[PDB]
Amino acid sequence: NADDQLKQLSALEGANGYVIFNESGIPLKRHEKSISHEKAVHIAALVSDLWNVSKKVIQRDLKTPENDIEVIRLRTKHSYEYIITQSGDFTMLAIQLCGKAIEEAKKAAAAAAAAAVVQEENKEKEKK
Amino acid sequence: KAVTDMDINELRKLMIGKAIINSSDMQGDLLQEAQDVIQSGIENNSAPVLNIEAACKYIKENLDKKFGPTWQCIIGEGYAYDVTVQNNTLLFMFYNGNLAVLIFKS
Amino acid sequence: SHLDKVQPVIKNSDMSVEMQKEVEEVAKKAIDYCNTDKEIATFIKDDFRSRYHGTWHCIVGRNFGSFVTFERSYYIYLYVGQLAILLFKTG
Amino acid sequence: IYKTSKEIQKSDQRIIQQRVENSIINNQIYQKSLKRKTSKRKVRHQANKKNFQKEMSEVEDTLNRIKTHKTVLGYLIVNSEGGVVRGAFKDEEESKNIANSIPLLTKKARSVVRDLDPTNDLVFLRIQTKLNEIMVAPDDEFSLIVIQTKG
Amino acid sequence: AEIMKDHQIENKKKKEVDQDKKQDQSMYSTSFKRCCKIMERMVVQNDQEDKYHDYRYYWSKNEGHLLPIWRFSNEKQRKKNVTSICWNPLY
Amino acid sequence: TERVKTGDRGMSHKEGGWPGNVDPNEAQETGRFKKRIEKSFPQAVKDLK
Amino acid sequence: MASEVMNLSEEDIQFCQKAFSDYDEDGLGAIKVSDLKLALENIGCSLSENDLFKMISEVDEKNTGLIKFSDFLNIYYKQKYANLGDDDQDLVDAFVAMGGNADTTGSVDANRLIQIVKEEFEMTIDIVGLIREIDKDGSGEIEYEEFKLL
Repeated sequence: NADDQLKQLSALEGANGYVIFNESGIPLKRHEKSISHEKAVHIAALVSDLWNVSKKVIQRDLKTPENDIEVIRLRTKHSYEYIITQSGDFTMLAIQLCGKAIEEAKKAAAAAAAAAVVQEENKEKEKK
Repeated sequence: KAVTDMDINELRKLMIGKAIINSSDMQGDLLQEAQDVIQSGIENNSAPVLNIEAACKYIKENLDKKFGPTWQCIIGEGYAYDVTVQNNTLLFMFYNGNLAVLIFKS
Repeated sequence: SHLDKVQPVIKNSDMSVEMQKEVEEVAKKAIDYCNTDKEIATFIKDDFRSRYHGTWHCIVGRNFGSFVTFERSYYIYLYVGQLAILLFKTG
Repeated sequence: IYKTSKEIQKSDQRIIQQRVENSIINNQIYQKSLKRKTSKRKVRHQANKKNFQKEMSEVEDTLNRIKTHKTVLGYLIVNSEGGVVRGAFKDEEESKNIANSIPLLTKKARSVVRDLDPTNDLVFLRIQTKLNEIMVAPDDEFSLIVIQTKG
Repeated sequence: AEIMKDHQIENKKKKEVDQDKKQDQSMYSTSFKRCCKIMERMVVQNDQEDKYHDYRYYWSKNEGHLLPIWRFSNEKQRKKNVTSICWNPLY
Repeated sequence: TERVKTGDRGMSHKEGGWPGNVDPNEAQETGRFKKRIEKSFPQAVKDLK
Repeated sequence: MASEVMNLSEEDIQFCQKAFSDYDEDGLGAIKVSDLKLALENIGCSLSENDLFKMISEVDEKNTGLIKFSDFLNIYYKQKYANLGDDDQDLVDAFVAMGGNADTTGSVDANRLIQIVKEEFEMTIDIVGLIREIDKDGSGEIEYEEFKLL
C-alpha cells in the first residue's frame, strides 16, 4: 500500500524523485533514481532549515497572526522544481522537470539503450 | 567546450588536487608550512572512504608538535561557528569539492 | 508544540547533568530566535560567555569533522535536526 | 551681439545631445539618461517630450499592470543590498517587514537549491501560505516580490 | 573562479556599465525584465489556475462538446474585426 | 599557577542527525527504526504524495 | 544620591533609551546577551568583540545580574569623535576667500594674477567676476560660486 505511492509519484510525468522527512530529520523513503540516504541526509537538513525558517518568519517577520506556509515551490535553472508539502509531522521534497527536460531525459535513456544494444552486438561478435 | 562543457560533477572529477584559500589571517610564511602538511596528511589518511575524525586526529597531532601545545582545527561539509583566536593564529582554506577546513591556534 | 517536536539529543556529553540540562533549553531557544545558522553560532557563544567567563568556540554545520583542545568537563556535544551545537572552552 | 551668440551656443549644445536621437519623435528613456550624464549644459524643451518621467512603458508598464490586476496586494522590488527600490502596499508596516524579511528567506532558500547542485541557480521561488501566496523572482541586480491572495 | 583564471578563454562579458542615472528609473531593464515577465505570468496563473487546470486535461456515441476557455480582446481595438488568424509553426 | 587541563578529542558530524539509541553507521539499527516509524505513516504518504 | 553634578544629558539620556529598549521586559536583571541586543538591533558595532572589549576592560563579567547596564553607560563614552571631509569645490573657494570665507573680492583676483599666464589676463578675470556676480554686489558668494562652477 505505502510502496504504491512511491510507484505512483514516479508515474506522474515530470517527476524525478520524492524524499520524505520526519520531524527528527531522518529520511523515511527516497526515490531509487536519486541518491538514497546520502542525498536524503543532505536534502533533509536543507529543507528543515528552510521550512523552519520560513514557518517562523511568516508568523513573526510578516507580523501576521495564525498564518502558516502550506506549499513552497523553488524554480531554479534548467528543469529543476522542488515542491515541498508538509503533512502531519512529515514533510517531503518532490523534484519534477519541464517538458524540454523530460524530452532530454527520454533522449538520454534512448541513447543508453542504444549503447547497451551495441555492447550486446559486440559481445555476440566476440562470441562468434 | 571550455566552461560551458564543464559541469559541477565534471569539474570535481577533472581536478582533485586544486587548492582554494577563502580566508587568510595568519602570516604567509606560516601558511605555506601548514598548507603543505594538511594536504599531504588528508590524502594519506583519506583511505577507501574519507574519515572526518581520522583527518582531524592526524592534523591535530602534527600541528601541536609543529607550533604550539593547544591547536584546534575542525573540518566539515558545512558549518557555522564563532571562534576567538590570537592574532595571526587562524588560517581558513577549503579543499576542492564539499570539504571545508578550519585551523586556528588557541 | 515545536519544542516537544525538536527533541534535541546529546550524542556525546562531557559536563555536569545540571549544566547539560540548561544547554538543551538554550539550544532550543537559540534555533527559534536565530533566522540563520550563522546567527545561532554567535548567540550560543554570547549566552555561554555571559553565563560562564572564559574563551568559548562554537561551530554548527550540517556535515563537519572536529578535533579540539578544550578545558576538561567544559565540552558538551548535542545534535538537533541537522545542526550540531558544539561548545569547547579553551584556556 | 551677445544674445545671438548665446542662442547659437544653445543650438550647438542641443545638436550634441541629439546625434543618436536625431530629433523627430521624443522617443527614448536611455537616450535622455545619457544626455543628462555626459552633457548637462542644456535640458528640456526640444520636442513634445511624450509623457514626463516615462522613458520606457515596458518594464515600468508591466509592473503597473500587475499592480492593477485584481487579487494582488502589491509588488515590492527589493534592492540586492536589502533596500526598497519601489514599494506598492496599503500599509507601510507590511511593506517595511516584507522589505527586510522576504529577501533573507530567498537568500536562505537560494542556498538550499544551491547545495543540491552548484551549477543550478534560483530562477523563481513561490511560497504559498494558508491565507496568502507569496511569489519572489530573484536576479543579482534586483529582486521582484508579489503577494497575491489565493482564489 | 580559479578554474576560469586557469583557462583565459572567452572572458565573461556583461560589463557592469548597467543603467545608473541615480534616480528616476535606475536599472529596471534585461535580466530584471525576464523576472518581471515571469512574475506577471505567475500572478495570472494563480488566478486562472481553475481555468488552466481544465485546459490541461478536462477531457471535454456520435456527440460533440465544445467549451470556450478564454477570450482575448482590447476595448481600444473593439472597433477592429478579428479577420485573419495564424499559429507559429515553431511554438 | 595551575594550568587548566587541555584534552584533544576528534569527532565527525558527517552522519545525519539520529536518535542516541540508534547507530548511524550500522545498517540494521537504521533499517529497524525506519520500519517502526511507518507503523500513522501510511495515511500521510498517500496524502502527501 | 547626587551631589551637585551637571554632566551631559544627551548621552545620559541615550543610555536610558537603549537600556529600556531591550530591558523593556521589566525583568529587573540584565544578561550578557541583552547588552549586545541593542548594538545587534541598530548595528552600532560590527562584532560583539567591540562591546566585549570595552566592557571586559571595565573589570570583569559573568552570566547575568543587572550591573551589565554598565555596557550602555560606557558605550556612549566609546563613540568618541567623527571626522571626515566631503567635496573639493569648497576648498577651491576658500583658496580664493582669504578672509577664510566666501566674502570680499578683487584681492583674490589679483592673487590669481600673480604669475598668471591665463588668457584675458585681467579683462577676462573682471568678466569672470561679473559672471560669478549674479546679485550685482561686486562679489561672488559661495552659492554664486557653486552655480558658476556647475
